[PDB]
Amino acid sequence: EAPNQALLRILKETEFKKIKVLGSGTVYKGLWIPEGEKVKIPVAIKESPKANKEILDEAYVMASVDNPHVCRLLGICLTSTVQLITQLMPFGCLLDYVREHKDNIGSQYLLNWCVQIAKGMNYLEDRRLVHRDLAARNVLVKTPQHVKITDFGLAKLLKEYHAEGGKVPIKWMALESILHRIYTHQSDVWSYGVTVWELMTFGSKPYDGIPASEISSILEKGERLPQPPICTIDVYMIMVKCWMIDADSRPKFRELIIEFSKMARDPQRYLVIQGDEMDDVVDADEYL
Ligand SMILES: *CCC(=O)N1CCCC[C@@H](n2c(NC(=O)c3cccc(C(F)(F)F)c3)nc3cccc(C)c32)C1
Repeated sequence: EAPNQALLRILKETEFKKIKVLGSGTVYKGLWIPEGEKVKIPVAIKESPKANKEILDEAYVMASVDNPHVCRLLGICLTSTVQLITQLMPFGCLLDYVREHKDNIGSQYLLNWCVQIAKGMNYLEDRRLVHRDLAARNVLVKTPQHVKITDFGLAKLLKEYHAEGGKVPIKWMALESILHRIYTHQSDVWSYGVTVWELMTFGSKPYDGIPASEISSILEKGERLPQPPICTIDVYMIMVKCWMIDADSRPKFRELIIEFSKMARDPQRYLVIQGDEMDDVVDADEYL
């Protein structure tokens, strides 16, 4: 158990401008200007004692991660509403993005999102972190060519995690987790499988028209999400393996990287889609 020497940066509130509300749990668009640095960083600003301790837990995890497919923490601002400041992801969450652009999303984009998400998750596994809330809504889009995993509030650091009775997304959850509140990197792989299904259906809702309470018995009887129309058996077999009952039968993220990478070199063999064929601004990824 190695010492976590990550730096937590406190930001002066006078160092940034809130341009606009992005969504609302409120997120703002903004510009961070470290004083006398002559850079402007576009940022997202996520703005009760319980609220404060939970948001500081998230800041803790986000400050201990540094990977190109993991969300970046720039710093915090100490106010009574205690803001998280991160890199601005100008295209929003990936689930809204596939819903909005489904008629122009080709197989190349789909398979490389799958690669990049697997890279993010494999990195979180290397740092012994279990995300516990992986879903297309929690993947942000920096560019159509570059996505990052976000939302580490539920994440817990480590062989298994025994949780309490807080509210949980049953439809993205492994079955061990629904029944026994157990979470592992392999229960994260299950959520990855639902995530890929979300993408391949262009953002359909898993088990739509079913309440969370029946899900556990459905999965016990052997039922799974259907094969998306665009999906070859090759791709759909990968989802199904992510949904094995035996968690060590599920793929590892490093294996998922390899498989989707192979498929990304010939994407039309694996997905069938009709028609597939401010001067001082600095991106946060370049401000080190
Ligand atoms: C699926 C919901 C969605 O589109 N979101 C999530 C919540 C609202 C913000 C939306 N948005 C952003 N977000 C971010 O840039 C961002 C960065 C880091 C962390 C977070 C988080 F998780 F805390 F919320 C958000 N950027 C844009 C740009 C344009 C449009 C939208 C809607 C947008 C994304």
